[PDB]
Amino acid sequence: LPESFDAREQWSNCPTIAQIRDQGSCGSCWAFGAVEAMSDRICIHTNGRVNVEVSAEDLLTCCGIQCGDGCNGGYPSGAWNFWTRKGLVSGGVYNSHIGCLPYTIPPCEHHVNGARPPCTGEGDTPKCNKMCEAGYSTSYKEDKHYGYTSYSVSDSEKEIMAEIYKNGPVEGAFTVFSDFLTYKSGVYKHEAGDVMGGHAIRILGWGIENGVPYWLVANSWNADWGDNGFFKILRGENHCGIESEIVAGIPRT
Amino acid sequence: LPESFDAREQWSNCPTIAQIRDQGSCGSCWAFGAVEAMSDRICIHTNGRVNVEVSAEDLLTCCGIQCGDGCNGGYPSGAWNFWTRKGLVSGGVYNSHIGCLPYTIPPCEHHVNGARPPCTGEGDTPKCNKMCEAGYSTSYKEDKHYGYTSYSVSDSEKEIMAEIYKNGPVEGAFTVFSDFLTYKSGVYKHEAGDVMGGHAIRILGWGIENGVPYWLVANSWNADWGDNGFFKILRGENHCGIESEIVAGIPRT
Ligand SMILES: *CC(=O)[C@H](COCc1ccccc1)NC(=O)[C@H](CCCNC(N)=[NH2+])NC(=O)OCc1ccccc1
Ligand SMILES: *CC(=O)[C@H](COCc1ccccc1)NC(=O)[C@H](CCCNC(N)=[NH2+])NC(=O)OCc1ccccc1
Repeated sequence: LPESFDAREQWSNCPTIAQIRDQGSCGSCWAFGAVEAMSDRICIHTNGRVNVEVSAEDLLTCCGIQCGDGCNGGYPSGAWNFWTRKGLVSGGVYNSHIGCLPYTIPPCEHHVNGARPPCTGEGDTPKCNKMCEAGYSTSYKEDKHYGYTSYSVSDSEKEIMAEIYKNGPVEGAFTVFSDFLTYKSGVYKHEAGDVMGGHAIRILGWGIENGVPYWLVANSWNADWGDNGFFKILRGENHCGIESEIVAGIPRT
Repeated sequence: LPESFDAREQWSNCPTIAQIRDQGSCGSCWAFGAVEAMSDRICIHTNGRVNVEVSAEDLLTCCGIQCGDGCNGGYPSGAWNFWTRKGLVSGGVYNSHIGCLPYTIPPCEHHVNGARPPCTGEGDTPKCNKMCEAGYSTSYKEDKHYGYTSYSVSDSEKEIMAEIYKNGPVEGAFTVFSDFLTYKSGVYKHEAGDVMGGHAIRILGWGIENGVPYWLVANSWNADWGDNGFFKILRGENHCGIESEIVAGIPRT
């Protein structure tokens, strides 16, 4: 395996891999890490022939109990199951008017200062509409993209690397301590601070920095948080659980 | 030639065809009608394989003199000319963080009573930065998408219909009178009001409603104007000059 890897270089033709989204004032990080990785993998496994932003809105609103409780929290693995069973329609970002069900919860400032309003708690989850937005080419059912398999990847650093290498970005989850909230650059190594919660994300490569091994990770807190929306976190040590809850899945293409 | 046609239904796999953008408080309508139609055509010409949002940002800031004066107004055929000579990078809607160069001018209310700020028009043109956004997969030069030809289409209803039918949506322009500002639905036919100015739009279809033949047009004034951002305008009589300034082009393989 390569000593360094970045899915963005590897499948440069696949623009979703480089995209950072914004979950907004809703606790749907479990949904974002999934549809972000599903988008990447649909493109990767069709060698580029299909490039669709899979809709965070559909997953968040229509998954229901197997996924958790919407904007209050949820379970990554229930998202990948849902996709293999009931699939997910396309959907761009907020006010993009791209695809069937663009996300409806507006961008906000995550533990930073900027132009947009500060994020607040967790707005009620939107209702499941099985209807695409006015304008859109095809019907909601027609627009569904399905998965063929979903699986958990075991806590093995080599297996997770191989899985990213072969098949594209994965979803993961780790424990957030307060000192993460103000990450700017470098390799994050928890030192101080209280427990905040569990946070699901997209892992899209690895590397070394000044001899510290890390995972390259896309957060769902917009591009002005962290290092342009991305962060680096110690790899090889089950640091904050980052190697404990990996899940992925292969598209039906 | 059928008695109706919607590029949205013919090329259901090209989601840009159904997408409404917002030009914001910038007179860049000349650029929007262009890059919307070029995005469409890249998808139609590749059969779905290349599915990018062409940047209104790259065209607006970088074209320079032959397009006109950026946010002050411009010339559609210059746009299509610059596309074939220099090409144009990908670039999503505001805050979409998708593609090389997303749009940097925020959305606003175009003569409607909604929640976003009113457009104050004005707009100073941004500078041309030969550089993608931080996070993007490829370089600015490497991201360029090139036109093979650009051409005008003559004032002939049938030719214009045949051009849309074969090759996809086109850019047009027409004289805007103040009674257009409050269109909601049905086929537009000017009746009263003063002249406001020239307006460049994307034409993507045609049909007949209640005996009246129309063009189906995408405006760049967001989805809350008109009929979900679209509008129909009397066809077959050069109405408001709608059949006089049709410009299009073919993308390079
Ligand atoms: C990440 C996200 O949006 C929500 C809430 O975020 C809390 C938070 C996270 C980071 C920093 C500050 C605050 N979190 C969840 O959806 C988590 C993600 C996955 C956690 N992993 C496991 N194994 N549960 N899921 C979660 O909290 O499930 C519990 C729950 C479900 C339903 C309702 C309440 C709680
Ligand atoms: C449409 C666009 O945003 C601007 C401003 O339009 C003003 C307006 C339109 C409708 C309703 C209210 C206000 N217009 C243009 O960019 C036009 C489009 C081209 C159509 N006709 C032309 N003339 N061939 N271009 C334009 O106005 O060129 C003139 C100009 C160029 C440079 C500087 C000033 C004016």
